[PDB]
Order: sequence, then C-alpha cells, then structure tokens
Amino acid sequence: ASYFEPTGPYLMVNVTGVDSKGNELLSPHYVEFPIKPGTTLTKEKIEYYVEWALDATAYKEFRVVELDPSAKIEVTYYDKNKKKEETKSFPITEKGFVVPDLSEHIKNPGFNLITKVVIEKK
Amino acid sequence: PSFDCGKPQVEPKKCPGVVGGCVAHPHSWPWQVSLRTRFGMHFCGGTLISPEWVLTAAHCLEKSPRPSSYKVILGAHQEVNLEPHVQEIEVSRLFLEPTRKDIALLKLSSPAVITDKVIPACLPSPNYVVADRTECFITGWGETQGTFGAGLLKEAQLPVIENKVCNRYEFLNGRVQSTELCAGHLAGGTDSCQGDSGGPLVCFEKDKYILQGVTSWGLGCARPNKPGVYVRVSRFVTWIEGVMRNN
Amino acid sequence: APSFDCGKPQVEPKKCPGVVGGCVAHPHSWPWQVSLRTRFGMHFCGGTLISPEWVLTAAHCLEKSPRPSSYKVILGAHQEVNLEPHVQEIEVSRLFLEPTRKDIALLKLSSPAVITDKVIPACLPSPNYVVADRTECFITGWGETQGTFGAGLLKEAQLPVIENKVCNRYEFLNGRVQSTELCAGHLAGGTDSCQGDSGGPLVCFEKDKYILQGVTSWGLGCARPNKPGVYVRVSRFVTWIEGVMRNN
Ligand SMILES: *C[C@@](*)(O)[C@H](CCCNC(N)=[NH2+])NC(=O)CNC(=O)[C@@H](N)CCC(=O)O
Repeated sequence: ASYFEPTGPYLMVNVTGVDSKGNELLSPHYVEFPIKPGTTLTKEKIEYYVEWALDATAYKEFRVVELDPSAKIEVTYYDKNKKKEETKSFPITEKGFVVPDLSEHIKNPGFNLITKVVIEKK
Repeated sequence: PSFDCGKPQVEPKKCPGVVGGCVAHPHSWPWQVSLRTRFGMHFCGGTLISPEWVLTAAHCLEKSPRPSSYKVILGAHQEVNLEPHVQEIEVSRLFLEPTRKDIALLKLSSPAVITDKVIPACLPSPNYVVADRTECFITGWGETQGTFGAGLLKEAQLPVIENKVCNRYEFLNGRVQSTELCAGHLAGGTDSCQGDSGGPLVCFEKDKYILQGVTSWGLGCARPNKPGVYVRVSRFVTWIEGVMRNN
Repeated sequence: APSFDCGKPQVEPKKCPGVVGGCVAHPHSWPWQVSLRTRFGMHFCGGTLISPEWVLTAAHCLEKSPRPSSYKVILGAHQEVNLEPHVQEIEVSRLFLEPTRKDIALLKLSSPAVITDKVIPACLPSPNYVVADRTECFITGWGETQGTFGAGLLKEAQLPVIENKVCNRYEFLNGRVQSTELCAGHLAGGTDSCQGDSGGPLVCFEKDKYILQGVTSWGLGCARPNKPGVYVRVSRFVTWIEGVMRNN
C-alpha cells in the first residue's frame, strides 16, 4: 500500500482564484507544501505559497490581489488522549503563527488553506 | 417515434464490491469511448454525449493541443485488436474547460454512427448533487494491480461518498472541491485508476443511466480511506451545452 | 526539511504514471534538476546537483568541447527557454570523467550554488546499494517532444525499477544490462524519457527523501514495449564520485 501522501507536516493549498466580482478565472489543482513545526506562517509566506500554486496550474500568468478575509488555515487530527478529534485553526496575518508540533498525535497533519483568492492575471 | 440515450442495448453486469470490480457485458456501456493517439496506445477514456461530441478529462489532453494527434474508438470491449465494427473517428477540435478544471470536450471530425453498440449517455440536470451513498458505475480499460480482468472493459459499482465525508482528515483531507465527487469502498480493493480517466461515472436514475461523473484523479488506486475523485458534470452541463451549441 | 537538506523538495512533486510521456512537473519540485548550456547557445543536457559545487551528468553530453569553462549549468529552472529571475547560471571550472566509464562525469561549479527552496542537491545512495524491484522512480527533464517541443517546462515521468535478473531475461535485452547498470520502466511503454534529457536524474523515493539512484544515459527506443530503459547504476560509482569531491 504505497501510493503516497506527505510524510511530515504539510500546508495544502486548495484555492479557487476568482476575480473581484466573484467570477472564477482559475481553479488550480491543490498543491501541498512541506512546512516545519516551529516555523512561523505569516500573511507573506501564505501568499508566496498561493502564488507558488497558481503557477503550478497556470504558470506565471496571474498574480494575487486579495487572499480573502477568511483565514481558512485549519488542521485536524485525532487526539488519542481526549479520545476525540481535534480541529485546530489559525489566522493568516502579518504576525503569523508558529507551526504546532502535533507529532504527539499525527505524523503528517495537513494545515489546509481553502479560500477563493482575487487574482488579476499578469 | 424514437428514443435512445442512457439506455444501453445490453443489460449491464452486476458485481457489488479499474482495480477490482469485474469485466463488463460486451456492449452494456455504449457511451464509453477510448482516447488513443494516432498510431499510439489507448491512454484515457471518454464518454459520448452526442454523435459528434465526446466528454473527457483535460489532463489526458495535456500532451498535444493538436486535435489531429488524438483518435477516438467507439463501440468496443477489447482494448487490444478491436472487433471489425468498432468505429475509430478522429478529433476535430479540443475544448478544455477555460478555468482549468479537469474536464474538456472533443469535437469529432466526423460524427459517430449510432448503433446498438454505440449510444450517447444522458447528461445530468444542471447543478444536481448526487445523493450520499448512491451506488454508481465506473467503467474503463485502465490499469489495475494484477486482478480479475484486463484488456477487456471492466466495471465497478461503488457507493458515492459526499464531499462532506471525503474531505475528512482520514480520507481526502479537504482536497475535494465542490466541483468534484467521491466514490469508493473505504476498504479499498475496487476503484478506478490510471487509464480510466475521462471515463464515465454513470448513476442509474429510473429508466436510463445518467452521466454523473468524469474520472479525474485520486490518491493511489483502491487504497483504503482514499476514494476516487470525479468532476461533477452537473456543474458543467451549462458550459458543455454552450460549447456544443456554438461550435 | 530543515533549512535545505537533500532529496527533500519544498513543494510536493506532482506524481504521474508515465522528457516525453510524462506530465509537466510542479515548479521547483525537483530542485536538483540542472540544465547544461553551451557558452552562447542554450540547453542540450540535464544534470543532478550532487552538492553545492558539484553536478553529475552523462559524459557524452560533453562531446562538444573538452574544456570545462565551455559549459554553463542553470539551477532553479522550470522554463528552459525564456528563463525567470532567480535561476542561477554557474560557469563550470573543471570536468572529471569517470574511469572504467559507463557514461558519467562530474562538473565542478566555479562558484558554490546558492542553496534555496528552488535549488537543493540530491542525496547520493550508499555504496553498491541495490534499488529494489518495483520501487517507484522518477525521470525528470525538459528534453524534446515534437522534436524541440517540451512546453519549455520541466517535465517528469514515474517509472518503477525493473530488476537486472528479469530485465536481462532474453525476451528484452540479453545480459546487456550489467551490474553497474539500472533497469527501470516497463514492458508496454508510452512514457520513457528519451534524448536531450541525457544526464538528468533518476531519483527514487525512500522513507522521506529522494535518492539519486541512476543517471539517464540511454534506453533503446523512446517509450514502448518489452524494452525497459537502462540507466547507469549510481550506487556503484558513489565511491568515486565521493572521492572526487573530497579532493578535487
Ligand atoms: C488521468 C487519469 O488517467 C488518472 C485516473 C486515476 C484515478 N484515480 C483513482 N484513485 N481512482 N488520473 C490521474 O492520474 C491524475 N493524478 C492523480 O490522480 C494523482 N497521481 C495526482 C493528483 C493531482 O495532482 O491531480
């Protein structure tokens, strides 16, 4: 059973690049980026990552305008202690947030980002 | 009077629980097409919506933009050395979904002759969302992991899993857009796979089969907690119609 | 990975069953992928960044000029033609062919490349390491398509390692596959990366990183039937390679 997934913690960018009047322009297939537990994830790095992903689908065309107010950067795992499932969630900001450990529970947690971002196209 | 579409001319097989599944009744799935490059092997599938128009998966059209380098095989069961009445039309124009979703339209340089071995599939009502555990059929000459059938048209009856569930952390972890559906047994074993892409995900609705999906992607094949992802054709029936009416 | 180790891409590689006959890769998911260019002219051969100052390639990629300062490696690329900003183009100081040659040579970068998330070396295998049967490997390279075509964009192609016992099994190749050679791909084809990709890497995954298990040198066709591709088995020359860098 080896049809792989990220081995360590990864950010997974699944964003629909639309215009400002909401109209869709690009729907780039999701892409996952390895992020280290301990680093800080700022508004800046998220965008380096949203771009990094728009290019993977529509290369060098398009650029990001407004990510979107909804900081849909949440992570879910199973808490073996609470004996329930925990869904952490962080904000996209200039100050960022430190990437939690979570190894205690999950080997490869995915810090999902799923928002419509306003791109304009270069 | 007259009528066709979605009503195959051979009662389809039946195997509850492509890797896994079972080989299909020769000609029970008339809308299945087989994309094959000029003097090149079969590499994806497709499904006939009109005698002229074929619905496939945009990533199969990744190689060439030239319609001319693509060929369509209609009315077959064998992947290798087809029966003598198998049709083999050539592509006229490529029409990929504009926003880069994994769906596209192939205009045939000559319409497919409708026969009891070749019948289009019925398109869904716009934006319709296939229920939760509805059992649908996936078909195609894709790969497998050394199993039951092969060079023949295999099939599989899988239950739809809702985005709500398949985007859960154990399964697909939110990689499933609203424009895609999931289908599979969490146990694995049976599933679509490479070479099936573009093929149909037909869900029986009363008298005919309705084309509810286009095979697109997935994390491995038949692995557990990893269902198969399909483009939701209901989210593209208007666009599809647009391309066909104005081309 | 922490800072920039090796065999650890900073974007998750777009896998695809399967350069020709393989999907276009996600930008910079193969940080070790290099492009060799002539003084004035452009691409012609690929390569692997083995260390910040060393690149491994196919020796026949150097047929045009013996002089080391005749080639230029390009690092951090996706576009082969136009070429974007941070895409380091180092000049080559020395060239070291491998003795008892199969086809490999070491290109020494006059200036250590700047290791970033788009440029990172590959991990070398342990001596004589034998990449197991059925292991999923990855062929990556810009090289050809409709001749010169290739979207201009770096493409890959996933191929499993065959096995020198079976690969040599009469019905396709006859002991022409030696112990210092690696046999990967399939006996149906339609994705074997050929030409203009020579010297490029064949990195196979292991636990959590990628290892340089072979060097694209040849195949015997161009993606097809009973004729798995034949790459020089890098674990055999991991010693020599290693000993070139420690001294040269
Ligand atoms: C293109 C088509 O032939 C195959 C079908 C595989 C169906 N998979 C399952 N589990 N039923 N599609 C692909 O190969 C598309 N790629 C993938 O599914 C993944 N290897 C990559 C995911 C992605 O980045 O799209």
